[PDB]
This record gives sequence, structure tokens and C-alpha cells, in this order.
Amino acid sequence: TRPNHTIYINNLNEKIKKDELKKSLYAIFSQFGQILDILVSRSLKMRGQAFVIFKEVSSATNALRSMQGFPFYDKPMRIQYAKTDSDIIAKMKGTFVE
RNA sequence: AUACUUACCUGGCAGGGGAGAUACCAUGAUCACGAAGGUGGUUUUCCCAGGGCGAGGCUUAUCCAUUGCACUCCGGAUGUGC
Repeated sequence: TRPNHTIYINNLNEKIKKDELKKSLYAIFSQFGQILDILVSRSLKMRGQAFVIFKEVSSATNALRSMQGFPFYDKPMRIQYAKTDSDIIAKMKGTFVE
């Protein structure tokens, strides 16, 4: 609930393949700022979710405000901040610990 | 029903993966101990020559469950072609 470099998105349509989903998320989510990476998995735990890593928390915060509920494959998007910094975020800060 | 002699009617010969290495078996080699080799085995590397085991892996739908906070690929089963 506390702002983060990374936003967490869930309630995504599970039929879309990883490369398809990464592509359209980059397209959809680039409108708000420079994106370093979009990580998707289709595993049981990780299917239906994506992490968009922004350079600035403010793009993440603004992205959260705008896309909350956004229609995506017949489903409103749910967005949160990542609970923890992403390794590429944490190494840039030098906060990273295994 | 069996064997013997004759006439008539039918019909193509050689064979059983192949090339190397075998110290060991067989051939118990016709000259005062002996062969080599070869032939027929057993052992041993390959052009893989066809098969049997389908573990593992690749492509895509059906069914079931998941609202999941990851950054070392990977939820379970059936079907199509490898």
C-alpha cells in the first residue's frame, strides 16, 4: 500500500501467452513513463499477474491511479505496489540482500 | 502298404549383417619343444544394417484449480504429429 518503484497487477486474463502479455502491457503501460522490464509467469502461483518496474515511484503512483479497473480482455485490472523492491530496483539502490 | 526295372508328367545355381583388433578355445599341424597363417568359435571397436524398451524432451486444444508478490526454467491428466 506504500508507494514503490514497482507496481503489481493481478486479475489478468490467464489465456494470454507470456510474450503476448508482456508486449501489450509494455504498449499499454509505457504511456506513463520509462519502463525497465515487465515480468510475467504463467505458473499456478504466478499466472494472472505482472510486475512493471518503473524508474520513478511517481510514474508507478500515477499509473496506479489511472489504470485501476482498466478493461483488459473483458476484465477490470487490479493494481497494487509490490510489497518489496525488485532485485533490479534493489541493486540500483544497493539494498539487495539474498 | 513296402522295395525293385521301364515309360509319361512337373523344376534356375551360391549363400545367411560387413569391415578392423582377438593375449584366450578348437583344428589336440607328419619328424626328437613349437609354426605363422587359415578355417570354425569366444573376446573387442565401428559404417550403424534393421528392429524391441520409450525414460527424457518439442507443437497445440479439452478438462480441473488458482486473485496468486516474483525476479535459478517447471500446476495435474487425455488427445494430434515428432
